Amino acid sequence: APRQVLDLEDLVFTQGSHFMANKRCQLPDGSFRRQRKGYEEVHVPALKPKPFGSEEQLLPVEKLPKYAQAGFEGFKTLNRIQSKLYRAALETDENLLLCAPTGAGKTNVALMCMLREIGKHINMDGTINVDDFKIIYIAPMRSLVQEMVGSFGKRLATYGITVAELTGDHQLCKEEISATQIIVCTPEKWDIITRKGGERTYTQLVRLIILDEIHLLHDDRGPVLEALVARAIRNIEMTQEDVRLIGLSATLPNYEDVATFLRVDPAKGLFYFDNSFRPVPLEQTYVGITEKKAIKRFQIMNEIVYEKIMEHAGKNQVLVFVHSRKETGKTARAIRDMCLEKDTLGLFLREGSASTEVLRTEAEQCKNLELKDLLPYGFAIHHAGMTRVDRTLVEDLFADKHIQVLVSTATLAWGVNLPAHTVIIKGTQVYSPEKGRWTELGALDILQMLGRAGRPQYDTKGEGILITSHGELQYYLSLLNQQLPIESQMVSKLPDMLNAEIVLGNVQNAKDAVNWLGYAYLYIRMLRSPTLYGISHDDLKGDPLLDQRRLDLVHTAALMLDKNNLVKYDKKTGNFQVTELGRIASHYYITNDTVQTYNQLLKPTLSEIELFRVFSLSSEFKNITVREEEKLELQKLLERVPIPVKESIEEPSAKINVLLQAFISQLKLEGFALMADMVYVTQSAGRLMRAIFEIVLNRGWAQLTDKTLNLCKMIDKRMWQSMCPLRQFRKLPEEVVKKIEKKNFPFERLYDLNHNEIGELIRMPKMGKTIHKYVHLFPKLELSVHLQPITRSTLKVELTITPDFQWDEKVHGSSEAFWILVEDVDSEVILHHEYFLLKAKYAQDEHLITFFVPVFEPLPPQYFIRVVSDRWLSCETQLPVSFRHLILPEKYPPPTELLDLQPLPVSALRNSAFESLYQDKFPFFNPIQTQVFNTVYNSDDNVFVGAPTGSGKTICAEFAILRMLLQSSEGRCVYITPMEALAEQVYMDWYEKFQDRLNKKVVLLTGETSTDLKLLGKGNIIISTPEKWDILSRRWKQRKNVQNINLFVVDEVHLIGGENGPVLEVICSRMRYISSQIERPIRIVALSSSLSNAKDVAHWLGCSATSTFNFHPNVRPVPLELHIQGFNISHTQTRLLSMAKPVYHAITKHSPKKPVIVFVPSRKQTRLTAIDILTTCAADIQRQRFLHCTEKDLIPYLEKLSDSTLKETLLNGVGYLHEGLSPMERRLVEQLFSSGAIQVVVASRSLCWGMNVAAHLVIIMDTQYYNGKIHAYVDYPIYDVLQMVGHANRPLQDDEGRCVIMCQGSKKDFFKKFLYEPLPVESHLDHCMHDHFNAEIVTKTIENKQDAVDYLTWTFLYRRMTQNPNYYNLQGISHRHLSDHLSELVEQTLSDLEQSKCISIEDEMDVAPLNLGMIAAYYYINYTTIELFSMSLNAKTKVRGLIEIISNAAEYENIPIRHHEDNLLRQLAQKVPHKLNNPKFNDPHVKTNLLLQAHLSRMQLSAELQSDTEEILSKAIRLIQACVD
Amino acid sequence: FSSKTEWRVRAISAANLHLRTNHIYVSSDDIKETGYTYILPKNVLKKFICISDLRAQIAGYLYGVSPPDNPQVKEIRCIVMVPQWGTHQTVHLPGQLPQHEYLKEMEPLGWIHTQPNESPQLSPQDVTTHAKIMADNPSWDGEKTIIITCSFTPGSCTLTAYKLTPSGYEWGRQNTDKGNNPKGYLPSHYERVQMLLSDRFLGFFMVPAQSSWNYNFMGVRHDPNMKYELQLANPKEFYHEVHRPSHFLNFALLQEGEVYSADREDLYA
Repeated sequence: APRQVLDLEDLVFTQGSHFMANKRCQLPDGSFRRQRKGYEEVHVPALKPKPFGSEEQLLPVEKLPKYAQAGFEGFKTLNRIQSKLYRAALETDENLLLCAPTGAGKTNVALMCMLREIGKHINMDGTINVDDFKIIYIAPMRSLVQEMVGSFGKRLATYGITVAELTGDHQLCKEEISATQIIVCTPEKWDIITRKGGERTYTQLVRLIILDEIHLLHDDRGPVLEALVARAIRNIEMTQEDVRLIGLSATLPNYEDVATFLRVDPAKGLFYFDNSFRPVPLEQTYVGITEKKAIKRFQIMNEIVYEKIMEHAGKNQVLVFVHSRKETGKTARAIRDMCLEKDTLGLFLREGSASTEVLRTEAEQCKNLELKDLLPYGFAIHHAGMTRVDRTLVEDLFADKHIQVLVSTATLAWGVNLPAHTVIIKGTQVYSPEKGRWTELGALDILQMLGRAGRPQYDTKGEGILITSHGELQYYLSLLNQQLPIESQMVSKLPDMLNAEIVLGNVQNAKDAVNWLGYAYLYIRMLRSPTLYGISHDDLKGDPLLDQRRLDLVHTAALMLDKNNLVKYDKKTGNFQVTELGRIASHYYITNDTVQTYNQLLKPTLSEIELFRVFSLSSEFKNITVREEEKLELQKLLERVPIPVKESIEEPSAKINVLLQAFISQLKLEGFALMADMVYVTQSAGRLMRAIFEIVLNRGWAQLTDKTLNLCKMIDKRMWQSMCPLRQFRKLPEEVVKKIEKKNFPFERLYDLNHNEIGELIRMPKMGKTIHKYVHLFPKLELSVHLQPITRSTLKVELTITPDFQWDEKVHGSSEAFWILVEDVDSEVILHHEYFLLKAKYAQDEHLITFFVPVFEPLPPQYFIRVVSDRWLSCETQLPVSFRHLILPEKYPPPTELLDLQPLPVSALRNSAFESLYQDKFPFFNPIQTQVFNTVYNSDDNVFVGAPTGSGKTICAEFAILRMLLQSSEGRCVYITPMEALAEQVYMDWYEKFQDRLNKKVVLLTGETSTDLKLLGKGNIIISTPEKWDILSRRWKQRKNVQNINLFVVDEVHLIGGENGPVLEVICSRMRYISSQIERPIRIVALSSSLSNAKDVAHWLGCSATSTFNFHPNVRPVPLELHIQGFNISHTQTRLLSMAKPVYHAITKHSPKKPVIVFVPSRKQTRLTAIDILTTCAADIQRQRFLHCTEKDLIPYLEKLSDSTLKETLLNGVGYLHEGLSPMERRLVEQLFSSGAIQVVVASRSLCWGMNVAAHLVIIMDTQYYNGKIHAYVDYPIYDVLQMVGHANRPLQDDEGRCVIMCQGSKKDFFKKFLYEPLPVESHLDHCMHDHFNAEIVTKTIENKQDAVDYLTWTFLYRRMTQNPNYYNLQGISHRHLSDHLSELVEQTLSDLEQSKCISIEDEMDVAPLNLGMIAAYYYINYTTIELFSMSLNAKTKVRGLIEIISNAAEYENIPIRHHEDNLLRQLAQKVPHKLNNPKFNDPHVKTNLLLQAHLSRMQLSAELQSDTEEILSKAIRLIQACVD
Repeated sequence: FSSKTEWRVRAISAANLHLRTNHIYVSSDDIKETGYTYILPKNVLKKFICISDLRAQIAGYLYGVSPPDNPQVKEIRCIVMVPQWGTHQTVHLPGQLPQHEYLKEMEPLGWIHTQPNESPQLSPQDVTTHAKIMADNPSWDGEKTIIITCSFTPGSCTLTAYKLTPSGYEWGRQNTDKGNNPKGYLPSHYERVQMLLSDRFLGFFMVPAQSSWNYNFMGVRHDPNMKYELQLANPKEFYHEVHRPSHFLNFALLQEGEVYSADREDLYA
């Protein structure tokens, strides 16, 4: 029902984890209250372990699992709780919730729960090896993270599985985090990594989520913990797959609430054990001070300290906890003043002088810090600050039984297990920079420092002193007991959590928002106690479901995210729309209030002073203020920076700016409040800068994003840009760097000297070579790039980024990251950016990125592309592009407008005897035929036709074919397409349309010489392909049966502008001159797509212009509903990870009840995509809606298969396609997708070409693909995109056809632009020359340079190179420039031909073919490959040379290499017949000789490689015969 | 220059330098119309205005050509900024010229700098600095090379343009006294050249390879003849961190300064 807005601020309980929602506490057994002078003490007796039950026996590490007995070095028998839990903890995936107090080793229970997953992955001669499973252990503290990292590394090394802290950058530590097994981290940290996308690969490889200190749900950051809990449970349920939750929580109530939250079985899965399981019986003096008086409180507390240390001054160890660093040693030496104003009475904690190691006490005297002044006496401290190994030597000193009294900080208690005979928390008051003011210290620290008052070994009956506030006193007793529920903190967090859930896709509608609440501990909390959670029993009983409370709460967060514009969520339906600002807030864990404020303030050219200003505008520290006393040094900080804070007055923002700039110049402060302030602002500066610059680069402010990136670099590397990047190599001397900068020896001219003249700069010649090491290790790159225009609005620019320095995995690591930016006239308008990374293997190696850059209607001088290291500051390199000599192409005039033609019926052609196969399919003609009939059928001249794929040029060329047949019975049409399987699609259609009806032989030739010689000229219609019609008819003059052909159809013509075009285009021009010779022209049917330069095709074909009817793709039989979906996730791993659910969304949104063609980038991956679609439409709980018919009638297609995935996928009606699948499988799959019982086909990238079965909505996913030559990905061709999209064709019934494509952020612009805009075709015969040159030279058509240039004079280059001079490499527009280019052309072609010694170049005039080129052209082989033959092969070789040479031809050099295929070929040639020397398995020739030998011995391989093998034999025999020749 | 507080009041003004650029007025006045007419792409004026400073004289060399079949228009498609140190009313640069790949097919059109303050005539320092650049480099021809001065007007950016006359070449070639009113300075040296804005084209900027353009912080790191390479990249803002080293490298802080306040929460990651 309609939503009602709320006020949710006061509905939080501030002071979380110190709230103590329980108002009354329960005393322990022997507890009482003692009254002193203004301060009270609670005397609390200690707890007793449970009474020993009969046959209740702990476990030894022997009578636990025999396998997991590894790593158990250092333990003899299992501790009571671990032995009470181990059986269930290991024997099944039953999830665990442990309830106990500190001192048991809950780490040891989680360790058994993890040995469960260990024993889940095993083998005999193979190990626990971590290529199977991953798990995660999460605790909220990074001190404990380092501790458990050191511990988990050593302990779980004995299984060989590496565990590490998940502390790396998302892309910097992803390759190395893929090699690691189960890891350790924090709740918020793991949440950040997953919401960023680092977990997108580790998920579904994850079995065990262990959570230590799980009671932290009551904490401040609890929203991350609980949101992640919800994520785990919901996605596990949404997938129907499980993940185990093994949590260990302090003894407290709400155990069953959290058990329903963890979905663990409290039946046999949970546990209960109160504080009596704590090792050392903890007797507690919880004494508070009740007065307000502050100057007197700073004495009264010291007095309680004095008396408590008088209590310990005997045989004991007193460990004091305080909330600062210098207090460790300031309360110390005050105990010195105490025992020394006691007149050395109460001092001398020993028996006497030489007693108690006074010799060691004096012998270890001089130390790092001011510890010495006390350490001569019996007082000491602890903290991380003093030195590096100082806290080590203090903790081990106390463990060596000599430190009777130590005072220290919360980190020293969080750290290593340094226990105490008695501990005392003093004051319990912390100054929170997160709260900006006084806060009762956290409860996890309470438990942590309270488990060190008394030890398992060193102390028996723990004495625990808490000197505190007599307000929070009773709460401190409820904390000494297990009285508190584990409350959730949702209310303050809600809006960012909900926005982020929608930003990743876990809430599509406010429906799914209520679904987010229905799985959270918050709604579960209120399901226990809405009376506690602000919803009365009256409303809660009138609305049981709490879906009312979910509608109230969730809707308010939605409205707030709307008000800040980080969401776009219409109130009507419940659904939402996300933005880049919201994405930055989610990805950096930022709030959308100050995020939207910054978005509103930051303008285009807002200065760097403005950037640090809107940074001080971070309302995460909205409680930042001015310190009254510290306002004196605040101005000092306002004086020492170059970029002044003067824009304001001494105030909160002034504090932000000045503290930040000081701590950025690495300033220290005397005041501790100010120190923590700077610390906090600079530590949140990470997220501030990251989100700011993220939205900036997503927007396109060029110099502004540069300035913000510089600010982020200064925040990251803790230093500014005018201070050398040299300070990023830390083993390097400050004085060295300073002398290099004194005389600024530029960062440019530093390798201009050698390590003699390098050290000549600052005259330090014992350090010059190390300096050069640092220089050459700082990643530094060069690059080269080529720009050639497509049209005045498009210029394609390919950049190879090379490194001019060397990398080391101790400096650059496993990867290098640097952003390159293509920018316009004033470095303010940003064209497009690429975030390029040098891999581990790819260091020093050229990386190629190409881009088509804008310049529509332009006469401007140039553009830039700056490539600067992301991580490294002041590390860059510029890529200019100057357009002095850049000229435009010719702009295309508008296309021939689609006239108004009344629909033509099949009664147009009066030959019903021919229309017999036409009247049956379609009643009416499409606009293309209705316009082009009067040019094609009732006309006999050549014709050029542009129309989009899916329009029907089939009937256009059929009109001409039937016309020529009616002219003469046997008169022949040579139809040729650029694709073999698509020409076979033409075969299987046209042969059945014509020969069974018209009796005329219609066939499709093949590569075989004699076969074609007998077949061709015998039939009426002959189907051919590019090489098919090149190799043959290269013998044209004596080729009689090709000479008597009536007409020629070039179908799919604009293929010329792509690869494998020059072959067909050469056939076109050659056959043209042949028709000129034949004295009877052969009508030329050019049938292709929407063409910009269709006029050039028309000129190359010689057809009339008032008959040449060219249309744009906008005139297509069915229009395209066009949708494009970007990707700002660079790595295809997380990209394809989150490409699944939005695919289903756009499917159901475009056309829910229609067929779906899911073009997937792999034959391997379409199963993955359709399966994930099934498991997510399982979330869309309506299963098998893509199945429209019954299970039992579909069975006879299931009885004829093997593959086990198709069973389920097609029984649910989605299904996928592949190459190795059965031929009858492909046929039956087309059958099911056509009949529409399985209204979906998930199809490989390679399948759309010869695909005659269309779909309803076409969606392309991952428009790139992976090739092993660059060992990387490359984007799809324009005709290929058009094909995979237009293979949605539904003209008979549907009113539209739909094309949606998910592309990368890089390719978004060119993809959107050239989807519907017109595509040209240009010259590549100038690129590939020697083929036709050698062949026609032997065939005696190319007999002189004059005839060569004459063939160049009827070519396609002749038009294209002059029409578009940027790609022609000639800057000239005239006939003299055409002369220079043509001279260069024939000269260099026959030049290389005579250079390889393949032909005869006589007197410098004549050109004739000799033996080498003769055999090459004959065998239809490469002239380069033939020179490789001639100059590798000799008389000495056996098949040992034959195999190497035969695979070393270019005839197979287009062959591919697949994902991690280099292990395959190497581990195959391991035992294959013939090996190689230092070979590559990324090598085409090594791979091809390997497959040749493999097949010659006939070993068992995969069909994926046997297809390659058969293809290799298809071009092997010809090469081998030419080799014998 | 105070370098400490006039430093930051000037920089916090320099924080706003991008509001300037979208308010322009041009010197509309008498044209002799047989001298060249210069084409300004608004982008380079965007960058010029933004990266400058509110006192320090900052300048650059112009690069561009004449179009085919109509020389009388000289379109400037390149603004180069050089190492330097400027005054508040005169900018001093190295003598030696920019030359580079994209610099091949263009000639130097002259040079363009900023001006805090206004007057409707050319500085004697302007005429003489250019006449002494032309005293050495005949690549600068008399009927080809200009000076454009960009006054920062209240709510506007104004750009006055001049070319030198041969008599101005004469007095500048002579000039020894560069004072604010040298003897023999008069109208008789300068002449205003035709300039206009045009939205048809985007050009590029230029910056030294081993430096940035702004040494105004480093008047000792500058020289009369000191040589330089070039590259294609953006100038850094006048008050950029990079040429702002000693204010940011003024570091006298110690390790023990963290030993206090030794509570070490991260609570995140």
